[PDB]
Amino acid sequence: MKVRPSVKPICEKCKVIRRKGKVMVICENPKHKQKQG
Amino acid sequence: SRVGKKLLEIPSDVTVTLNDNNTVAVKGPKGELTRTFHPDMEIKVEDNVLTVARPSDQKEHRALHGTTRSLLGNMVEGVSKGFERGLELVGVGYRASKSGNKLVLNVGYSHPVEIVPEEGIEIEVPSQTKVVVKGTDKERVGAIAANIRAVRSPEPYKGKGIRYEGEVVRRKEGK
Amino acid sequence: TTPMANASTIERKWLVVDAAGKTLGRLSSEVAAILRGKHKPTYTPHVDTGDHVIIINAEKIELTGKKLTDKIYYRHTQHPGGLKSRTALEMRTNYPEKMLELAIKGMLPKGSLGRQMFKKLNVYRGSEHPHEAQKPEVYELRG
Amino acid sequence: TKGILGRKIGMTQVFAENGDLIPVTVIEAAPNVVLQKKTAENDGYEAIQLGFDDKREKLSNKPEKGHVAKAETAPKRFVKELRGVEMDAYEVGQEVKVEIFSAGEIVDVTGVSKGKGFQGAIKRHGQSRGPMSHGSRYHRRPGSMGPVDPNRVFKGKLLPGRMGGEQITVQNLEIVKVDAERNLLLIKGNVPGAKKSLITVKSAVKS
RNA sequence: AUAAGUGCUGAAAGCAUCUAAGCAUGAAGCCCCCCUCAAGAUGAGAUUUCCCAUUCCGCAAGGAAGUAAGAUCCCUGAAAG
RNA sequence: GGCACCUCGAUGUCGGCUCAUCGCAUCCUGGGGCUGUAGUCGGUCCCAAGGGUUGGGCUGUUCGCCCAUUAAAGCGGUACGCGAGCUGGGUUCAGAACGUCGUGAGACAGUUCGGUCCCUAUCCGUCGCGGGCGCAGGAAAUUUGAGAGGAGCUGUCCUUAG
Ligand SMILES: [K+]
Ligand SMILES: [K+]
Ligand SMILES: [K+]
Ligand SMILES: [K+]
Ligand SMILES: [K+]
Repeated sequence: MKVRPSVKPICEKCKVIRRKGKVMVICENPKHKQKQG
Repeated sequence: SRVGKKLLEIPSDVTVTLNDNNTVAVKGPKGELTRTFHPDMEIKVEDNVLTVARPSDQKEHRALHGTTRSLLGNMVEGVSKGFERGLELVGVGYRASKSGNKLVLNVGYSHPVEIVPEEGIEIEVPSQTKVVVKGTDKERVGAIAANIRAVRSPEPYKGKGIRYEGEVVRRKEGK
Repeated sequence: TTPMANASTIERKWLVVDAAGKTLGRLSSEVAAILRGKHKPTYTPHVDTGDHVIIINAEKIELTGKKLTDKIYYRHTQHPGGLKSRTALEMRTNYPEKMLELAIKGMLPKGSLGRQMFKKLNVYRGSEHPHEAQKPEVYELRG
Repeated sequence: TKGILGRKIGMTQVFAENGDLIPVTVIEAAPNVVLQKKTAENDGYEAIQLGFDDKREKLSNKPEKGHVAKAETAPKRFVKELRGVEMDAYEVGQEVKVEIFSAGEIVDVTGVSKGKGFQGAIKRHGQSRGPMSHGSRYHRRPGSMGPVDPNRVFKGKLLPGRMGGEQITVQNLEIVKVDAERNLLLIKGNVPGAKKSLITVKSAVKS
C-alpha cells in the first residue's frame, strides 16, 4: 500500500476508485496500490 | 442501466414466483433460491421474459436496477445450469482429499486443514491437485472457493499454493 | 392574580407512546414536554404538573444518518482512564430502555424537580407494559 | 459444576506413589445438605442452597428452623449457594458428601483470607520503602499523592488501611485424597483463611 | 462484534470494480469469558422462612403503652480488631 | 527564544527517591500491505495504547559514553508531575583559597573546600472503619447484578523438520 495525501495513477493501468469514501488506486502492479491518508 | 434494461429469458424448466415485498423464489432442476429485493424495483414476468423497471433515474435506482437484474439472472442460471468454481493446488506434496463431506487440504502445514461446506454447496476432488466447488448460488460458490483459496493463497516466487483455475499469479524471481 | 398548580390541584393522566419507527430525538423532545406538563394550561414552573409516560417498543426506535454505528454513548467511571463507550447500535440492542431514558433525561430540567419529573417516565423494550392498573391512553406524536 | 462446603482443618503432607512430597490442606466437610432449589421460574436463575455444620438449637432461631424444615435437617451454621449445578441431580434434603470429588480432580477453592487489621502501604500494597539512611526521613510512607494539575488525589491512589479478610478463590488445585469415613478432602496447596474457616470447594471453572 | 487488511457476489459505468444494495473474514485491542466489590441501583430489586393483628386515649385522623418474632446492653473471648 | 498578561503583604528552583497517571508521533509483543520480501534476517508504511519496557561503571548531574543483559531497554504531558511526601550532591547568603580582572574595596555562567530544608491537617480529595435514617408491618437468612474495580506481559527448548 501507499497511504498518502496525493493519490494518482503511476502507470496507465492504474485505476482510481472510491471505496468507503476514500480515494484509492488499484493496479495489477501491487506497488501502485494506493489509499488516500 | 444497459444491464438493468436487458431482458431476461426464463428457460422452460425454471419457474420464477414473485411473492410479497419483492421476494422472488426461483425453482429449477438443481433446486430453489429465495431472495428479497429492494421495494422500489419493479420486477415483471411476461411470456417467460423477466424485466426489471426502475422508478426514477436517481443514482440509487440506476444502481439498484442493474444489480436486481444481474442477481435474478444469476438465480435463473444457478437453478438451471449451476455454478462451478475450480481450484488448482500447485506444490510438491500439495494434495486435496475428500473425507465424507469435508475437504481435507494438505498444503505444507504441520497439520491438515479441514473445510466443511455449507448447505447447498458440493466440493468435488477429481484429482489430488484439483478441487471443484459446485452449487446454485453464485455468491456462495464464490465464497467457499475463496475460503479454500485462503488456506494457502498462491505465492509469487514459485506460484505455489491454491489458485483459481486460469488464475494468472504474478511471479517474482527469487535468487 | 395568576393561578398556581400545587399537589392538591394537580391530576396526572397516564399516556402510552409507541416508539416503533420513531426518531430518537423527535420522540424524546415530545415526551419530555409531556413529562414536564407543558401541554397543560395549569402548567406551573415550580411544581410537577406533567403526565406519566409509558414508552413501549423502545428497541424499535430509529436513528437517521450513520448514527447507529457512529453515535457513541460515553461515560466516565471517575477513575483515571475510566472512559467507557457504547455505540447507539449496542445501546439499542442491549440497553434500549437506557437509550430512551438517556435521551429524555438530557431534555428535562436538571435540578430536584427535573429529577422528579423523570420518575414518571417508564420505558419498556417490547410491546407490553405492566401498568394496566393505571389505565393508560394512547398518545400519538404530534410530530 | 459440583460443589461442597467444608472447614479448613490445617495443612500437613503426603508422599505420592512416585515418592514426591505433596503439601495438602485438610478440609473437613461433614455432609452438606440441600436446603433450597432455586429455579428460573421462581427466583429467575437456577441454583441450589447447601447447608453445612450442625448448629445447636440454642444458637438457632425460628426463621432458621422454619427454613430447613422442608429438607428435614437441623439448622445449618453455614449456608452458601451453588449456581450452574445440574438441577435434576439434586433434591431438597439430599446429602452432598466429599466422595462427589475424586483424587486427581481439579478444583477451585474459596475462603475468607486471614485478616491482618490495619496495615501500611508497604505490606498492604507491596510498595517499596524509601532509603533507611543517607539522611532520609522517608522509610515506609506511601509515596506522592500524585500530580498537581488536578488539585485532587486520583481515586485509586493506594493507601494504608484494613487488610485481609477478603473473599479469595484459588483455582486449579488438585484433590490428592478423599476420606469419607472422616469426611475429608486433601488438596495440593494452601487455601485462603484460618483454621476452622469456611471453605467452599467446587469443580474448577476453567476445565 | 470490530480495526488495518483480505475478499465474495455486484451495479452505477454492456467492461472492470471489496460497496452503492447484499454477504463474509479478520488483531495482545473493544464487549464478554476469569477474579473481587456491589440494591443509598432513593430505579432502594428477588427468593425462603418467622411473628400476627394486642391494650389505651381521641369524634376520627393520629398519638401513647405493654409486647411477638427478633436483637441489643452487660459479660467470656479470638479465627476478628 | 519573543511578549511581560497572573503571582514580589513569597507561586521553593536542578538531579535523585516514593507514588504514579495520561497522550500516541509504537520500543517490545498482536494483526496487516508493499518490498531492491528465496529462506533465516530485515526495510518501509498501515491498524493497534492491553500489558510490558533491566542491573551496573563515570559524573551533583539531566544528558551522554561505557560494561553486561533484555522480547524490548519507546518518545512525550501532568507547575520541565510529585520538597505542608523524602533527599539536598549541584545551583544560589555569610568563611577560606587558586587563576584572572581591578590602584582599591572587590569581582567572575571560572574553579575549589565548608556551610540550619519549619508546620499538631480545618475543608475538599484519597484510603479504611462505624453510627443514623431510608427502602409503606416488624424480623432471620440466602441472593440477582444496574454499576464499579482487578487481571491483561513474555522468553527459551523440544517436536513438526534438518
Ligand atoms: K514573586
Ligand atoms: K513550578
Ligand atoms: K523539604
Ligand atoms: K503545597
Ligand atoms: K475547601
